[PDB]
Amino acid sequence: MREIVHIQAGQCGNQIGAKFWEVISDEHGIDPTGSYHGDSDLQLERINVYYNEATGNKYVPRAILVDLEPGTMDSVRSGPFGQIFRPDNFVFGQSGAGNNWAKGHYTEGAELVDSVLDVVRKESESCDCLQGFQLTHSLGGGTGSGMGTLLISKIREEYPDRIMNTFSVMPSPKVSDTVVEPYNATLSVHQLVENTDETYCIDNEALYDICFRTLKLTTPTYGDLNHLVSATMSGVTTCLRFPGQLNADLRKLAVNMVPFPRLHFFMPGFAPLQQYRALTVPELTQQMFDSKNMMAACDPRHGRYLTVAAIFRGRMSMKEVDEQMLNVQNKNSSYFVEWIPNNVKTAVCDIPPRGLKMSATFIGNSTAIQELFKRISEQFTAMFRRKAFLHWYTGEGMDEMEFTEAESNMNDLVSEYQQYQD
Amino acid sequence: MYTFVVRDENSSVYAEVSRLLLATGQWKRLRKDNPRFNLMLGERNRLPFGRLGHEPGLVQLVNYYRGADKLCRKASLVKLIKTSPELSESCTWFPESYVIYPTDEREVFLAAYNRRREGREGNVWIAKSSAGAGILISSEASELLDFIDEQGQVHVIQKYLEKPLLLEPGHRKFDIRSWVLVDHLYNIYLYREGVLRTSSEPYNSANFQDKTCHLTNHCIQKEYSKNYGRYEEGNEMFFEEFNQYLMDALNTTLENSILLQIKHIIRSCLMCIEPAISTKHLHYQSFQLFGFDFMVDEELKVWLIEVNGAPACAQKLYAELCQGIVDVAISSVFPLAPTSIFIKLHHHH
Amino acid sequence: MEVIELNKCTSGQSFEVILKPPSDPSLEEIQKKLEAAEERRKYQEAELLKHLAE
Amino acid sequence: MRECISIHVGQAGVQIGNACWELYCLEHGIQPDGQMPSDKTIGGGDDSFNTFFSETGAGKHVPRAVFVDLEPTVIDEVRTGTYRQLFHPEQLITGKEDAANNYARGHYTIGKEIIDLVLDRIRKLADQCTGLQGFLVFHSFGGGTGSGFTSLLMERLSVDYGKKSKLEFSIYPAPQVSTAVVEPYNSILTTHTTLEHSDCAFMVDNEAIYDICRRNLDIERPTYTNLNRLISQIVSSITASLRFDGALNVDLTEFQTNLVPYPRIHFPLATYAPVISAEKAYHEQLSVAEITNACFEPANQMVKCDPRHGKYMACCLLYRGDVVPKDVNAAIATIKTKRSIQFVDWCPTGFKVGINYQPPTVVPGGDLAKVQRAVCMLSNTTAIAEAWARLDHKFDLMYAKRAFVHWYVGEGMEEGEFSEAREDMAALEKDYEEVGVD
Ligand SMILES: Nc1nc2c(ncn2[C@@H]2O[C@H](COP(=O)(O)OP(=O)(O)OP(=O)(O)O)[C@@H](O)[C@H]2O)c(=O)[nH]1
Ligand SMILES: Nc1ncnc2c1ncn2[C@@H]1O[C@H](COP(=O)(O)OP(=O)(O)CP(=O)(O)O)[C@@H](O)[C@H]1O
Ligand SMILES: Nc1nc2c(ncn2[C@@H]2O[C@H](COP(=O)(O)OP(=O)(O)O)[C@@H](O)[C@H]2O)c(=O)[nH]1
Ligand SMILES: CC(=O)N1CCN(c2ccc(Cl)cc2)CC1
Ligand SMILES: CC(=O)N1CCN(c2ccc(Cl)cc2)CC1
Ligand SMILES: [Ca+2]
Ligand SMILES: [Ca+2]
Ligand SMILES: [Ca+2]
Ligand SMILES: [Mg+2]
Ligand SMILES: [Mg+2]
Ligand SMILES: [Mg+2]
Repeated sequence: MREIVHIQAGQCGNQIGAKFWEVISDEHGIDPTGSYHGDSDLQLERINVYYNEATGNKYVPRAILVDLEPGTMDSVRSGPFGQIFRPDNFVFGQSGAGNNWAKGHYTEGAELVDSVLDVVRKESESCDCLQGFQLTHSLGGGTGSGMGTLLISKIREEYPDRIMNTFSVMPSPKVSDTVVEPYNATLSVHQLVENTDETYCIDNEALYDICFRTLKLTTPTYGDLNHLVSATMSGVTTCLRFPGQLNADLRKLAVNMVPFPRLHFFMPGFAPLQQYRALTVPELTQQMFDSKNMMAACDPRHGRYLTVAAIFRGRMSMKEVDEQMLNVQNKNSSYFVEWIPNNVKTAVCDIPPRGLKMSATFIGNSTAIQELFKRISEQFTAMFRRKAFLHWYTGEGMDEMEFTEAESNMNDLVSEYQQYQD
Repeated sequence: MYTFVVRDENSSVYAEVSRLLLATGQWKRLRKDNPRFNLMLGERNRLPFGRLGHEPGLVQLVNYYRGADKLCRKASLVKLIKTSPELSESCTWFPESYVIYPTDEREVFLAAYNRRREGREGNVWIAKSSAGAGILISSEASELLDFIDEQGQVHVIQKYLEKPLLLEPGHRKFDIRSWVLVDHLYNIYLYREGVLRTSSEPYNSANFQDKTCHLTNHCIQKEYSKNYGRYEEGNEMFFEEFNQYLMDALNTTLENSILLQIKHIIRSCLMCIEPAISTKHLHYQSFQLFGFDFMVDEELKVWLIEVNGAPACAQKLYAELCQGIVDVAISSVFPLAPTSIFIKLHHHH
Repeated sequence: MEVIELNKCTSGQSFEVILKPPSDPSLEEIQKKLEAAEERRKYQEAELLKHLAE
Repeated sequence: MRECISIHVGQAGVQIGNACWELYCLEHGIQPDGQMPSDKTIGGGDDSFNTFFSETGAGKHVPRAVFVDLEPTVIDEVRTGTYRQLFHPEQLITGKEDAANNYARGHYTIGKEIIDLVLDRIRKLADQCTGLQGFLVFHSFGGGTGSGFTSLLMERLSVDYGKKSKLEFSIYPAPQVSTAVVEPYNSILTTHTTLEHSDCAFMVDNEAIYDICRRNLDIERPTYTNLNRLISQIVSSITASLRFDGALNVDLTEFQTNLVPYPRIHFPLATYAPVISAEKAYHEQLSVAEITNACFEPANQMVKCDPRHGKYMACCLLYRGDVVPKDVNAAIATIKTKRSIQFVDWCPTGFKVGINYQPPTVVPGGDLAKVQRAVCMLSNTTAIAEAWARLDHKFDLMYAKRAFVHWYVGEGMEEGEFSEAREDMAALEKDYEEVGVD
């Protein structure tokens, strides 16, 4: 009974979080009212990982919805699976965070964080053996970024020896809401370097290009981008939610994915992305490793993989899977570090996602992720050198010194990635 | 797309093999430490065979047979010929030899030595070791043993061929180099092209002090000999010319008079150690190129001198021989997307 | 080629063939190790809590 | 009669233990409910099989075994499995979260808090033994529990049972059936601290078992069940002498005497034959000479390596089935004239042979065919040092960059224990070379 406590904060965090629970609820046979109606016992074997069991055979997600404004969470409660969430697990304010990291982290968020922890404490206390936490949020806004990282810090203070994972949406000028996003993202990245064990980096630019170029969506919407995020989040958690020869909790997974404590930022991928055609194993493996299928907006051919994990879902030839995986590495070994033996691992799951005969999810710890932090650091410095828009932050009590430190911290992170790429 | 690594930057042979593999556009070279490889061009010494054949899904091949040193070490070869039932009894093609440390065959050597001295027979021996460029030819036993104690490594004393076949004109010694390729299936391929490394000095059996006319090494002839390149370019005569010579001088052919014995000697040595080095049922595959060095006496009898495990090739033959390596040794295991240059010495496995 | 010490019973037999003749830390010390590692875990955690307190 | 207590640590040890005790029951005619019709002494006796089974007054034959795992999912397969009725609940010990493939976590963090409980349960089994021989300890090298907790247990067993032999069955890490990258660390850490505490250890390389299952059993992608059923046959062959009437390897002390001249070099190479697929139409029953010759083929070894380039220090032939001494010697002489068998000059060039007439037993509906005769060779070769070299090299690759080291330090382990354990493995590699190479 290795329970996980899920937290979703801010607009982005709650919209992606909502689609995630919608997706896996479907996979586990849970209807919008919380009643099970599947046809396989595999759907319930690990159901307690993400769902609490209530009276009358009800399954209630172990999820906490956090936001500094009511808007988005009112949408969740009225959405498809809105009724499935625990009424007491909606924790929200009225002021909002104004896309301001300082407001979410120091002023508005600080006033709300204690009641969020009360709910976290409540969920953890009813866990047979808490596996860890997962947070969905963006880094470019105010609540998910500033208050989200504050939450992580206070969770780590109270649960120092539990795994803390995040699905973190990285900003991009292409799909930008405000010009202060580089400020908010840089301030958050430093928090994550210290206080998360694994962070799946989701780049809205990569999601956009996949919708425009690969998926052929003329005008992508946040809904479209979130469909890819939901699908990815379901893939990475497949080994946690269904039985298989994997059998590994968050800590065991983190141990084999993270060789150095600060380099724990993953590039996820999914495949597939003329829609009823059967996709062969070669097509899954080639696409999954293709850059046009990854959501980090980074070219893996610019860095090297420290560790790579792949989850294949569906009834397929596991012999043919190994043949294709062992073909991609042995045909591109120049992009894998040679000093971590056997750093490419594969796992199969028989239950395919909804409406797909088979799929593959990709999780890469690549040094190419430094390009994502370089882009952010460049946008940050361009503004910070002129102190542009800083008054929104110094008006909340922050000093310029804290920005200088965050700038240095992320530049160190880039330097740390660069030395392992050589 | 096949991958290979290079771990001996001093191999002239596999420098060209590596140059040819890259030319096919279907072979990719990796850093020498990358374990994910199909073919290893390994180092001459301490090659880590124990780490081969453990990468999932990778068919791994190496250019050395683990255990072939038994054949390519002076003292090891002598011991193999004497302790192998396939050889010792009828090994009429290896000069009488004895392992001598500075177990040890000191007393046994002297017994055969006193026999020759007492029987008026030619009692000239040559002492040598694997640590040589350090050779000594002498007819007195005292000098041969005192020369080994001054050193500090194992030496072998074998009978010096006092009646070598001398080419004319010139009245000069020589030796024959034969290149043999053994693939993963243990087929024994003899390169159709050999080389005679000739001495440009007239053979003088009354002065074993000046070793220029006795040692036919390409380096000694190009260094201490004053007639280097007079008769043949680089003191190297190839089979076409040598065969024609045997027809004009002795009314015989290179095939009948010599090559039959060479083929028999190559098969005897390689078949003998096959059970101990074969990779047929192993988790990795081996092949290797060998340099067999022969002497020919005035009776047209062939003598095995030594076997080189890391041989070089004749400048004129690098192109053809190296292509043959890739053809039968590498591409046979890793195919790409004639009239073979080799001679298959068939045998029972 | 000699067989020696042939032992026979209803469930089997055994023997020996010769082809050729020839030619701790105490309980206390284990406690110290375990508690030393525990102490280093306590110290590292105290440094984290100190960091979070700052 | 002298009792043997089996200890199964971690997932690999537990599941292999599960497969062995299933096989033992089928070999001794013990039903899943614990009853044994052929046992005429009810609730008592000092028969050979009583070395591994005790008996209740109600006629139940209870394995002298303890199962230990830091997380319960694997042992619950035993609590509810076919043979759930064989074990008392106290024999199955499970924590709530595992060592996360972290030796430091299994040895220090979690081991410290569960060791005394495990000793207490083991003590309760020892108190039923009138003459305890020692322990058989099953575990993996790569697991955080199998590596970390085992080495702690071995240290404490040397304290509490100084005069008792300890034998290991260790699962050597293979990438083809593993999703972990830190197993080289755990392997070297556990071998270092366990070395002076284990009298004899049989390493099984998953790479070898995997290939034997693909090659001989035509299993495209073997599972752990396929691997464990095969491994249990070899284990059964090794422990048969302790459970059946006989004169060879009748107590654990005899394993060291016949297989380990030098204490640190206590890792015999195991070879088994034949492994025949059950789905086969009908195989030709192999002869004594043939299955004996198979013992010198690298493809039938539990650890892939080339014994032709090592030296033998000892050699045991264990036959089960229709085998008579006449056929064994005939096959032996034939093999000495064809194979490369170099013994160390300070050890007789001989073979201790044991024959058990009962042919190999196979789990009904399993992958292994019923054969009329099988053999397991236990030979102490320097060739097995290849496995240490391979594993030590992988350790070096990662340790040069300190990759993953922080996970061990975070659990209270000092970085110095890495290099201390590595230098011990370097000395172990040197020992093999001083015995093997000239
Ligand atoms: N042959 C065999 N190997 C196994 C089996 N189970 C696990 N392994 C191997 O053991 C290694 C993993 O260690 P585990 O035994 O699973 O881990 P553990 O001992 O339970 O320790 P934890 O980290 O706490 O889970 C890998 O190399 C697996 O291939 C098994 O049933 N049979
Ligand atoms: N018993 C013998 N009788 C006659 N000549 C001999 C001999 N032993 C060695 N030689 C001479 O020595 C030369 C080869 O020496 P040897 O091969 O033993 O040293 P080496 O191994 O350093 C040279 P390489 O390995 O390149 O052939 C031959 O040209 C031959 O003339
Ligand atoms: N992929 C995705 N990105 C979003 C979504 N909503 C907002 N974002 C991104 O998140 C950032 C805005 O942060 P937001 O979550 O709205 O701020 P918050 O409510 O204060 O936490 C911008 O970079 C947006 O591009 C969403 O639903 N999906
Ligand atoms: C939750 C988490 O940490 N992860 C990353 C590692 N994962 C993984 C998948 C397949 C294999 Cl073979 C190994 C590891 C699953 C998801
Ligand atoms: C009264 C009763 O039920 N019993 C039988 C089982 N017991 C037991 C304890 C520890 C171990 Cl390791 C094995 C068995 C305790 C006594
Ligand atoms: Ca307020
Ligand atoms: Ca009884
Ligand atoms: Ca001891
Ligand atoms: Mg917003
Ligand atoms: Mg030489
Ligand atoms: Mg486990």
